[PDB]
Amino acid sequence: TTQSYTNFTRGVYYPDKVFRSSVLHLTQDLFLPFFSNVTWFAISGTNGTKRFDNPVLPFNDGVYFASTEKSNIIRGWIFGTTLDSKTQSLLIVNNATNVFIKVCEFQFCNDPMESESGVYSSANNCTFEYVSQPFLMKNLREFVFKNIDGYFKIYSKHTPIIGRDFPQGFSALEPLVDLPIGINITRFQTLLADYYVGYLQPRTFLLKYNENGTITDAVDCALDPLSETKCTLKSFTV
Amino acid sequence: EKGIYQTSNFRVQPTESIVRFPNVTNLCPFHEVFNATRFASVYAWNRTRISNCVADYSVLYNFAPFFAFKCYGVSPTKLNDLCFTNVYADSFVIKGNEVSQIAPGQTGNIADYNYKLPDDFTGCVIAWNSNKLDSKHSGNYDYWYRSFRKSKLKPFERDISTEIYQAGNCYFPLESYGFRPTYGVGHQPYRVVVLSFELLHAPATVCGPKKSTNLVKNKCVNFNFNGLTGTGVLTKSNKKFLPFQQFGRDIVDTTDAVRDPQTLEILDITPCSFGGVSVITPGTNTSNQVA
Amino acid sequence: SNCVADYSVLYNFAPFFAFKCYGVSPTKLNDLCFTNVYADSFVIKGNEVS
Amino acid sequence: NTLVKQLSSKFGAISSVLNDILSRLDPPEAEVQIDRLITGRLQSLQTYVT
Amino acid sequence: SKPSKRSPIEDLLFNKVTLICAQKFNGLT
Ligand SMILES: *[C@@H]1O[C@H](CO)[C@@H](O[C@@H]2O[C@H](CO)[C@@H](O)[C@H](O)[C@H]2NC(C)=O)[C@H](O)[C@H]1NC(C)=O
Ligand SMILES: *[C@@H]1O[C@H](CO)[C@@H](O)[C@H](O)[C@H]1NC(C)=O
Ligand SMILES: *[C@@H]1O[C@H](CO)[C@@H](O)[C@H](O)[C@H]1NC(C)=O
Ligand SMILES: *[C@@H]1O[C@H](CO)[C@@H](O)[C@H](O)[C@H]1NC(C)=O
Ligand SMILES: *[C@@H]1O[C@H](CO)[C@@H](O)[C@H](O)[C@H]1NC(C)=O
Repeated sequence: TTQSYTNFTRGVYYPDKVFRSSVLHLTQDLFLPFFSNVTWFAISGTNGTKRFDNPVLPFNDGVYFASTEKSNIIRGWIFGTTLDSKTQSLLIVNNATNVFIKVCEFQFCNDPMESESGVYSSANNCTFEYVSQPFLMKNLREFVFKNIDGYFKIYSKHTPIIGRDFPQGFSALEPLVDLPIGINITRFQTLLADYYVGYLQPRTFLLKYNENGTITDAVDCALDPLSETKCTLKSFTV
Repeated sequence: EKGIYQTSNFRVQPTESIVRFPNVTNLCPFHEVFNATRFASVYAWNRTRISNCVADYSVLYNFAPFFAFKCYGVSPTKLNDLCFTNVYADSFVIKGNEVSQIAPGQTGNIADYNYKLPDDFTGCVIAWNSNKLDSKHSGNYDYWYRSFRKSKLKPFERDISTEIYQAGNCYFPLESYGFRPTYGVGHQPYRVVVLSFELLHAPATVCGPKKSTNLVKNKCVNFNFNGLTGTGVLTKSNKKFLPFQQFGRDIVDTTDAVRDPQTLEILDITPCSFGGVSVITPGTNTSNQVA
Repeated sequence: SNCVADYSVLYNFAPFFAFKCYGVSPTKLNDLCFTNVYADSFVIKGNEVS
Repeated sequence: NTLVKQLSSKFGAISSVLNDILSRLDPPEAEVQIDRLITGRLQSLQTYVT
Repeated sequence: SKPSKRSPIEDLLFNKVTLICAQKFNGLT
């Protein structure tokens, strides 16, 4: 269940569609702060996988996710305001052939040994449906879920590792999809049948671009006087 | 006098204009949004999204004359030459006397309790008298007002739930009503559509109607790539863009590359040649020859 | 003068044809203190309110 | 680098690019936004030369 | 023996300190 909090250096995503090469770009956006308190959930968090009780964690203006697993038990996500049919909730389910996303005014229906069942028994006052290639297809399968100006921006990064839960090196998440849901998304919960949740904050970062259109490093300008100096000078060397 | 003077600058002018717009031929359903026999209530306005279509705005002039047709961040006449990132149509019916309240910077009970516009607003406010549709001798049901609100709304927020406000007396949550054909024009309903246009330097498919032309490389040309307008020389790029990125910029955030909307190739933009012009003069009292 | 300038009563009194302030925002009127406040009362036609 | 970077500033304008201002707005509004940009760019050149 | 006909010291001085204005080509020459 809940465990160690203050140690993540990862969660940087491409803030926009503009291509940059061999430049250090200083930008302000919502990012997971470095060494922020990221909660580690210890399969299924509170409940054992058999047991029902799940976290129902809040959504504090954007959430960073990770799931270093082979079983893909946590393929789905539920986002919403009340999660009780009084308001619309966004349901994202990966069925291992595609990802199916729909948003509707659906109540919690006690959705999920080693026995699968169906979910989402009613579709009331739905707004739209979307289908695309699987979000999740060992593999870190890290995600960033941001909600701003109507759009629900989903970013992801895939990479295998065996000897560690996380690679020690730097990675950057690319946008996967940007959907115009238009709902508050005050909180969220996950669907089950290694789980990490962090939260984004407004921050300024100095991002290092490669010769190609990729980010290889970053400095969190508010973490340390050295990082602040690096951001002031627009350099990774002081 | 004898010497060298810099007198003017030179430029190489473009010879043709290049229009490269998306392949989409689907027409945006602006007619269906404006042309209807049933409209959403004011407290529960209808936000319908327009995407993946051609934003032809001439149909609005064929549809009707208008009470008001005013855009704040764009000129109406030129709407057919822009591409928009996010276009939303917010449809509701309000009284003529409060049409002026649906604008950035306004204060009033309808602007504050139901439909608040942002102050940094780009978009269009469209109003057209609906008396011939809504007038009834027995009285309509089109007016739905939230007279009292516990806390004022922020831009584009909506609050469906109804509660009775207590002074400590009872203020009922909904004032709903109709009107007759004999009411004055200032009291007649007007259908109002707010077109919210988010424009972020040509990032998206929805564009007004344009006749696309061929892509010409290695010449000084004018170009318009999904609304991104400029002058320069287009060349084939060797930059490795991800499928994600559409544009490139240099060390000083000046655009230097684009993705072609139809071929998805990466093109570099080199500015057209320019520079100073200096005149070498031997001196008027010696010779009128110059270099 | 010599009183508490509570402006919420004006919204309880009536809806208005126009309620526009030039040097202050109406919403925040309850947070200011004034040196000299005068009320000039008269009745005019709607066509000349502007 | 500073003089070039100043071209990207808005100085209160809706956009830092003159072509976009002329593309969307009618002459009057374009002239207002352009005067804001002219003032900012002219101040940048005067500072550079000084 | 070398192009530019500079002394060894001048070459060192030129190598230590670091035509077409490809950069900043926005009316600035
Ligand atoms: C940028 O991407 C390219 C393509 O994947 C990487 O590959 C090398 O690119 C250089 C470009 O001059 C070639 O000379 C090499 O032969 C390529 N090697 C390969 C494909 O194995 C390149 O390494 C990337 N940039 C960096 C800094 O790693
Ligand atoms: C944070 O660092 C410690 C070593 O100092 C490491 O054991 C731990 O795994 C790191 N945090 C996480 C969430 O892995
Ligand atoms: C638009 O309204 C007119 C009546 O004013 C009607 O004849 C026409 O069929 C309507 N069109 C659509 C698409 O509803
Ligand atoms: C509201 O917008 C939706 C968009 O799909 C449309 O189907 C519906 O008919 C609209 N209703 C009204 C009353 O405009
Ligand atoms: C646009 O249509 C042409 C039709 O020949 C096609 O070849 C091209 O690939 C299309 N481009 C896109 C981006 O769909």
